[PDB]
Amino acid sequence: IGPGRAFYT
Amino acid sequence: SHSLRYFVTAVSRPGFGEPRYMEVGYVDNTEFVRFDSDAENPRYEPRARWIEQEGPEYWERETRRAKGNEQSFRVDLRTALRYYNQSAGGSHTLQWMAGCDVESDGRLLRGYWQFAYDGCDYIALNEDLKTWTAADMAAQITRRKWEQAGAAERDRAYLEGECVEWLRRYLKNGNATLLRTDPPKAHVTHHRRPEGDVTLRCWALGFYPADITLTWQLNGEELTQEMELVETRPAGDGTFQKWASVVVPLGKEQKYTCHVEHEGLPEPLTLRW
Amino acid sequence: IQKTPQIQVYSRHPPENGKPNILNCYVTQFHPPHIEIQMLKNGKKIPKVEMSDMSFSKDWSFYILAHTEFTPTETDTYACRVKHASMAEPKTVYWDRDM
Repeated sequence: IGPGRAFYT
Repeated sequence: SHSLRYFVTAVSRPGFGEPRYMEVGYVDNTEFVRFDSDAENPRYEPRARWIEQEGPEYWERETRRAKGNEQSFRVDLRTALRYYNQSAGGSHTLQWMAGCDVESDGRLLRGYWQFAYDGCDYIALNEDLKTWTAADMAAQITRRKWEQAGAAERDRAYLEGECVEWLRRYLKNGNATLLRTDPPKAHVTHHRRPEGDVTLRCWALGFYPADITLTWQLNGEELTQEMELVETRPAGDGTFQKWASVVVPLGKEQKYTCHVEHEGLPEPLTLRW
Repeated sequence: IQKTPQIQVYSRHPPENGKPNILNCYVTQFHPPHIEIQMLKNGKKIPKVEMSDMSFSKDWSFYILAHTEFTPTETDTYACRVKHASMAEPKTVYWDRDM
């Protein structure tokens, strides 16, 4: 399963 | 060892709407899933036959997570324009690679979680899975925000947890193709050149996985500076090709040996024309 | 940073004339991802060409594979032409059956 982004750059 | 990796790209196109967002997933050297925002009814999709066994929840859930990721990258692209004081008129590319390398006892060996902006390293999670390396000024802003937010701990949970468990499970369910080995079929071709000498080209064809070592020797000494090689290339049917060549004097071809090492060979091959 | 594509043009099986085969045009090492790839037979565009999904490498450069069915002959010439913002001209690479 793939990764999820939780924080913005 | 085996790996599960996701390759993510967002490219802005001012004047032609929202940026293009793409994800591609791989197990070792095999692509098995993809998402493309430009497609119609954009959906996480099978690109290997062993993955199409998963029920609609797998696809629903991965389409949700891709679409959420897409929104994050839209915001990240405009944040980059403020960090670097760039006009909103130009196109820019943000890339992300995350995944895990696992030994074959189910034990993690390295996690990856790294980004690049317009083709250069931006920030990467270090191999302790706890600290970041920031390429420049702007990335150091991101570093300090991610340090305060505890980002590494959450991203490390994915690499240590579901990336290892889902890899292990993809390997079982796609065993027939993923844990196959195809040895190279190798041979040497001989070509006369217009100024008197000879090209010998050592071919390795139809092999899997992609890693391979191809070298030429003259009387037992390796020709490390003289060899020409091509980048390993897909045949398009799941296997790969590579060749290595040397230029040798006419009448001395039988003094040269090509050596092939590959996971599919019990012993390296030595070939001679 | 911008990098110009590298191109390999090659058959999927050992070429023999009169026998059906697959011709590949493998384009690597380019950045940004915007690219146009055409495969040509005697200077004319081949209509059905299949494109893989594009991905990228360890160094972040992109790569993609285009391919089409073909039956090589003694007289037809094949090439792949690539247009990328890193070059002023499109780059054409002709198929050499020994490469």
